[PDB]
Amino acid sequence: SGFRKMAFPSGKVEGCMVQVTCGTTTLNGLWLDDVVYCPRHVICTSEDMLNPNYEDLLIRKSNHNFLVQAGNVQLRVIGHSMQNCVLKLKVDTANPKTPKYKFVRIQPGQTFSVLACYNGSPSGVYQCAMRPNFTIKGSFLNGSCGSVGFNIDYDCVSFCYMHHMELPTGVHAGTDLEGNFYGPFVDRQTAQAAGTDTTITVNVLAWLYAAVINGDRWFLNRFTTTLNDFNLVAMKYNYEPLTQDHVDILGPLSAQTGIAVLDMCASLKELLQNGMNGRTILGSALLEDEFTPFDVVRQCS
Amino acid sequence: SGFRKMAFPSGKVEGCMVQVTCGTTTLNGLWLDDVVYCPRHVICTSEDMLNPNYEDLLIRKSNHNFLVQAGNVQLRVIGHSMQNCVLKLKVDTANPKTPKYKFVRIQPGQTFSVLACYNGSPSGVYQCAMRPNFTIKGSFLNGSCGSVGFNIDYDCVSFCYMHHMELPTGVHAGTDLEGNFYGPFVDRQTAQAAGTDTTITVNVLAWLYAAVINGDRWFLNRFTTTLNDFNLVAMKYNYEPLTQDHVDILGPLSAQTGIAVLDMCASLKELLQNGMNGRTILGSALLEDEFTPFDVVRQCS
Ligand SMILES: *[C@](O)(C(N)=O)[C@H](CC1CCC1)NC(=O)[C@@H]1[C@@H]2[C@H](CN1C(=O)[C@@H](NC(=O)NC(C)(C)C)C(C)(C)C)C2(C)C
Ligand SMILES: *[C@](O)(C(N)=O)[C@H](CC1CCC1)NC(=O)[C@@H]1[C@@H]2[C@H](CN1C(=O)[C@@H](NC(=O)NC(C)(C)C)C(C)(C)C)C2(C)C
Repeated sequence: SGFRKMAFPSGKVEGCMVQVTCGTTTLNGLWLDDVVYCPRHVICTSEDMLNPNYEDLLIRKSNHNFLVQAGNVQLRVIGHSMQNCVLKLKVDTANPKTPKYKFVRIQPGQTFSVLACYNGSPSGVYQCAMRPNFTIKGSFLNGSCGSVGFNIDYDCVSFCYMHHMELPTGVHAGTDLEGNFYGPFVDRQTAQAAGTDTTITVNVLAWLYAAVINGDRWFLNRFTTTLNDFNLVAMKYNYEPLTQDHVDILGPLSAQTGIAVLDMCASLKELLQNGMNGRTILGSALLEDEFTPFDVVRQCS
Repeated sequence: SGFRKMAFPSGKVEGCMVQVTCGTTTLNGLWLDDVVYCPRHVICTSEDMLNPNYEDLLIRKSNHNFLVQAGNVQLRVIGHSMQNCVLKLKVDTANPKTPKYKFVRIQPGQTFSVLACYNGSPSGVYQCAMRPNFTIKGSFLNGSCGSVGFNIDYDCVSFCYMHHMELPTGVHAGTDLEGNFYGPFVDRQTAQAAGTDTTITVNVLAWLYAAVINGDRWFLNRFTTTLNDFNLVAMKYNYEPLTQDHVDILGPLSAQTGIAVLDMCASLKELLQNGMNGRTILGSALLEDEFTPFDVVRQCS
């Protein structure tokens, strides 16, 4: 009992973090078997990032221009190539701590754990959710680019995020492990806008179910709603519309509590129209939308 | 930029978690060099925990009654002993993954990372703060007893907490690694009350400094207060009194922002009296007190 924002154990990912230096900039790289993945703007100077031609900039670089360090251990670069926005450096040594892994591109509304690193050294771990506008609310200082996001499936690290850039108001953007940015962003230091963000409705409901499981039930009412009636309220407050697929995903939570999903949507309907009146739910005075239904069942197991 | 509740990398601790079963009860153990530390109530039946005589119960127990599993390999218990509330099972094998470690007893208001484990397998990691009433607000299901809290100062791991029991409203209690309970709690299934909790004032101020560093500064006013005058408002709102030691601790944050500590106390004095007017600070509608000044400097370095 008790509900906390909880990240996956970072052990398997810690052994894959290395330090990549090219000229001025030092950042983090991901060392899978004999390839080191890192953001491609490691080759840029501060002037380059205003309007970089990564093709011509990378041609200026050769293998010996890339300094790769796993702790105090120098890796020798025997090849370099660019995949979208990620630099792939071939090294002479296969990473012996390489876990079973996949490269996944997560969907908006899903969560993952971030291993924040600096100069190739892991610093901390925390949970983040891919916002509907394809940004994340993380914690990244100068030197944390190349830090990765991941999920764990019984021994299989599903890498899904690599950090590249910072947006106003603690907003962060990055790519998958194939170099494709999440959202409309480009790795260039020029004016870019993130889309209008929306609240992940199915995540709020799962978080409301987590509160009921932990004995926090003051928000439950006697009313009920339909899917069209609730979605009418939902888009008024910039919530994502709820689908029957979302209702099926909340099945295990609805079954454990005995509360129908349409019943819970009626309580969320009142919470949006009347506010929380200074009350708290699971220790929060706001409606939380960064817990997936899977995140709830994993803690309420 | 950005501020998140961030736990330490759990890799060094993951290699120390084993499974300890004694008949009906299964929980987690901490495998340091050739000793497995775990809560002593593992030897108890459900009837035993109502009023256990741990000296008599441990005498009735043999080595072969302790099932210790590290992954799929079972460890040979070659001895047992009781230190306060922790059972120390000496094993055949020295843990080859033993990191450099200390046993520390933390002070109230300090934070640590919890590696939540189940059946000896790490499940998640999150941050917790030792409340002034010597409890923590974690996430522990049945089978998570023996999960440990820790801090990383170096290559060195500072173990500080081991989970034992659950209190109402998601409240948890445990011991240090020497078996001494934090607070007035005993490992017996009988009526026990936690003390009235207070808000960690120095932690709230550090969190307000983190908001200013991240550009969230609406709560700042031009007023100021005395350390004596501020503690009279803090006493009304169940806040811990602020000392000159706390003011000196907040030095680095005060210097980075250019805001004197007593100027920040004036802003907090008004937030307590006037409320927060339905606005957020670092994405929170409540005042957060689970970030130490060290936690803030670590993320705002
Ligand atoms: C990483 O590469 C690193 N060294 O850790 C770095 C992290 C930031 C956080 C301070 C430096 N990422 C970048 O520097 C990234 C490289 C240049 C521009 N970057 C930015 O983060 C800029 N943000 C930005 O331009 N935002 C928009 C596009 C205007 C909305 C900063 C102004 C924060 C430096 C590029 C190619 C994106
Ligand atoms: C761990 O041992 C475990 N198996 O993971 C277990 C965790 C709890 C959470 C459900 C099982 N800890 C205990 O069972 C602990 C052993 C008996 C009593 N315990 C409790 O946690 C009880 N709490 C409690 O009695 N609280 C007071 C004292 C009434 C305020 C439960 C009622 C939660 C089982 C003991 C020795 C404390």
